[PDB]
Amino acid sequence: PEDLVIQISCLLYDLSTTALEHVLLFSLGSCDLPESHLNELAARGLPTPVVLEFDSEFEMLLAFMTLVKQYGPEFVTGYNIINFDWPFLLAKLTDIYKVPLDGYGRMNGRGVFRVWDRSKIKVNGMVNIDMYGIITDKIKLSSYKLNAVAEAVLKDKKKDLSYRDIPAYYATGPAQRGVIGEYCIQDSLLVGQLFFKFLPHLELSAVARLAGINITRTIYDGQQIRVFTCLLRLADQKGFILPDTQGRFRGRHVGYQGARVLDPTSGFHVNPVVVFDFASLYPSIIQAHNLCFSTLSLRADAVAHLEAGKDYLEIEVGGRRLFFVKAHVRESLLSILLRDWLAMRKQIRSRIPQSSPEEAVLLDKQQAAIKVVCNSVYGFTGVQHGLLPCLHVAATVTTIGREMLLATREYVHARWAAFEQLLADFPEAADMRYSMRIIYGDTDSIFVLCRGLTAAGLTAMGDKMASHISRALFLPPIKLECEKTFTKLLLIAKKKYIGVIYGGKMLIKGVDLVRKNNCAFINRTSRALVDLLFYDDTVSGAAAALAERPAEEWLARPLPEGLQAFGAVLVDAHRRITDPERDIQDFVLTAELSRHPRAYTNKRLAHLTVYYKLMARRAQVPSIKDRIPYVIVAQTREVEETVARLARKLLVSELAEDPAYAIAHGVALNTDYYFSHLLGAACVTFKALFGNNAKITESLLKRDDVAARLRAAGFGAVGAGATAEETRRMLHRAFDTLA
Amino acid sequence: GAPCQVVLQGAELNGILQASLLDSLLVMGDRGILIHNTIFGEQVFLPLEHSQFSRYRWRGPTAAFLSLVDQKRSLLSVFRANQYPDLRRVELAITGQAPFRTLVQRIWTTTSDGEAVELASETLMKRELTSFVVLVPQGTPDVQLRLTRPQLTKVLNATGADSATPTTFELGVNGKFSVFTTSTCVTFAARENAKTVYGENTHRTFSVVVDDCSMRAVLRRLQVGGGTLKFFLTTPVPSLCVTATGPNAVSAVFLLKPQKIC
DNA sequence: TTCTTTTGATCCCCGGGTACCGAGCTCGAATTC
DNA sequence: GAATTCGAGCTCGGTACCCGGGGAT
Repeated sequence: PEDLVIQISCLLYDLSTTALEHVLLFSLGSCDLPESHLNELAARGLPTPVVLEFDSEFEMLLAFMTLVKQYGPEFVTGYNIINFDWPFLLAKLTDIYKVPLDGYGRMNGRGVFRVWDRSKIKVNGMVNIDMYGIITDKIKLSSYKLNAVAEAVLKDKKKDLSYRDIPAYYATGPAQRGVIGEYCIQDSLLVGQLFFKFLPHLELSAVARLAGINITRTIYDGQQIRVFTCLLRLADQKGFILPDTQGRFRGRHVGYQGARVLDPTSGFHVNPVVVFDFASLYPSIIQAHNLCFSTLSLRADAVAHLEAGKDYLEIEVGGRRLFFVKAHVRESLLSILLRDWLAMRKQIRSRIPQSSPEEAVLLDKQQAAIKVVCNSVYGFTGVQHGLLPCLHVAATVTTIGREMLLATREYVHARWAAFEQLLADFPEAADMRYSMRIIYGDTDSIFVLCRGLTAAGLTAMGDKMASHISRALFLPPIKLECEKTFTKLLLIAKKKYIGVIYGGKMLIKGVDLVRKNNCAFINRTSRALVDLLFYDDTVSGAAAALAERPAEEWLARPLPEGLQAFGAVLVDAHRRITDPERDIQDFVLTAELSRHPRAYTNKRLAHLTVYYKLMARRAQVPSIKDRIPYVIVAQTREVEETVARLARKLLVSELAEDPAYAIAHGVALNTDYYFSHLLGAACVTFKALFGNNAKITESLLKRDDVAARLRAAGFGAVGAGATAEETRRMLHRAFDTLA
Repeated sequence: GAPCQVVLQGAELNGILQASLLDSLLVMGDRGILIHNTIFGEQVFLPLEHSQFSRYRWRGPTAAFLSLVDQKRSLLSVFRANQYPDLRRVELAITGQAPFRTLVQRIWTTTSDGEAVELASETLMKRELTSFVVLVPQGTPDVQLRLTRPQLTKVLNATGADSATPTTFELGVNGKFSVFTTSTCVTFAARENAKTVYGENTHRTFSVVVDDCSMRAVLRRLQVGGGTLKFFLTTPVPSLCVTATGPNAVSAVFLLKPQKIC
């Protein structure tokens, strides 16, 4: 009862014109907003803040809820309003003040006004769109604090007030309480800007309109109820009914066999690499092959009066023969369903330019929405103990996917093996001059390493190749298409690669520069290294020279004379890591909590360590899908004693402080760890240059105090740092000195 | 045959097989092969004279090979204790031009009836370094003393454990050779029974001092059977060399810090 | 008193852990120049 | 016995799993 709400900023926009109409500030006690803030508001055209003062917290919260009922904002938003703001307020209004919220929605009583911890919220007749969840799935950031999100999306360096500094302010007069109220209002102004950049209500309403669910189920209930409702509409038309099974119902384990990931020929490929890949692969399989529940036959009798291959497909899935009858016998509900979505997918994109500026923005959020339904169909069938599952359909989809990946690879290897056959198919290869070998693939893509062909017109012919393949091999809705051309590619591992698309941009795919784990320091230097490798010539030459030797020969020989700048970056980073300014925001790792800290079995993780350190100090405990930032502090006899107190060489899960603490208490970072992980990221990427040997790479990246004392002991050098005659004469001097 | 050629048929090869030393460096040239390695931070050498091969022949500037062929195997692993039981012979043929030579090592095992099967599964091929420099010892020592297995074992027992306790090979006047430390001390007579070492230039007293106590580990790995203990002090940094008199001439130079006094 | 759902699989890599296991690597004591 | 063998016994990384977990594709 003594940890009370003090201020409630509340902005009141108009959803249609996007115009901020009212800026309300509820404030417990006096609040005089600073003039600078008032003038920034009037300067930007925003309404003047209507500061409302209260005596007691109950009156403040009652007045906030009174506005919620009278104004009845059809849409509510905020930042993290489902994990902190609404739970805090409702816990107050129900635990402490015992107010029934069943009437503070849109119904006058007996309505739902509840939170669940995704963590949902269901107020009746009020669509709560928390921008925290809207931004975590539209931007990849390490930290999703509102200041980091504001900078990264809005280009707005905001000033945050930390909750530790609010008591010192609130205790002072109204002018500091007004400063708190200013930081409250500015937070909500940033969230309004985020909402009107992303306009989540329009995209989510396009999805709600198309699925058949209301908009709150669209925001909250997941991907299966969209598919279930769309399927239910189709079924009820066709004369079908969807059984309940889940009504009776409730380790890296899998339900059926997924897709094929071809083995990469890892390495730095400086030749063109055309990347074909299927457009909407699994939906196109479901439509091409007429996969459904209503078309499946496990038993070869249902199709005993139909031609094979002409009226039905027959495929071994999971070692079970499965018969999927074709359309013109029964249109697979899933195919029929997908035809509409796939038609809209391309149709909208085509008429986006043929629309008003506002209508183009509409087709932006709206079309992107029709892309979610396409991949949602595949997951519905293969969810075990989910609504209306059929793992025969899902396993058939993936089985045809794996067959098609291999069928495409064999077609490319058989037809276009020699340049004469390539020229026979495409005479425009004549001005593009060989070998053409798939060097990698994934569920749908294939990376064709086109040697002897110029990268210049290779995508323009790759489109024609892809049409050739898709015509020769696959059924009409399926379509392979040349989507990239890398002029350089570094095939690191299966789902890892870097490469510069033709005459253009760098594509980084799962190599920990695109992963939210690392600290900005390691990411910054790793990016510097890959930019050297790809853009900076004379390091691409040295790197492409590294493949002329097997990796272990570089452990003996001096590396080619170009790669020196590639280690200058590392050397600089070594300097930069020890330097005692080391602002530790560069050194902040993160990790997502992702389940209750009791649902872990491996409870020796750094982010769990710091989660409990935060709950121990009564700081702000994170939420189940938050990111938990942490530093690795240096192992010090005090830290050792403290960890054993809360219970050598400590683990990195026990040197797991959080940055706020580690600045406040000036705890110093673990230089050993952070540099070993800098070199670890370098090794993980650049093992592809060295035969994928992380060991050799590590050694060569970590590559005096003997030569010094030898030159001091009157040993002359014989080799590099002298003319060849000088080395010979000194070698004479040695041989006669020993003899 | 091919230009530079080092052949060990039997009956001189038995001496070389009788003579850590795998991740080494092989500095071949005139006057023979030098096998250099670094163990624990010290420089260990194993000279192999040109007369000490069934045929040694060299044309060109000296060549230097890393011993680890393709980073596991070794050009000296042939000469190991029991790696190839039935071995008789090795040839080392070098063929190239001065910045780029390569060396090949073939193996020859005995058969019945005087012939040899070439184990072509285990021949080795190395490329000359194409850039190198080594710092070999030079000159001759100040005063050198020959020792034995029990003698040298006990002097190595006398020496320190870590950086706390530096050791000192002082030689006093009229035969006071001494290898001490604070809490262990050993001493011999120097003649030009059981503590009477032989040597030459014994008048050259000193008291050398070492700060790094890796001598014991270093010289135990090589399992030296007692040999020469040579002191080198006319340098800013004195160095002590140790050369087993067993089958080999494997030597090891240890750096004695500049605090030279008598 | 307190909740009260949702796509699928594949894949690399790292942190924390275990478990061989060859390589050295000296000791310890039968067989012996 | 004094060297001397490989013989038997220690330990000391090395590598690879083996695994959970992050977080890509």
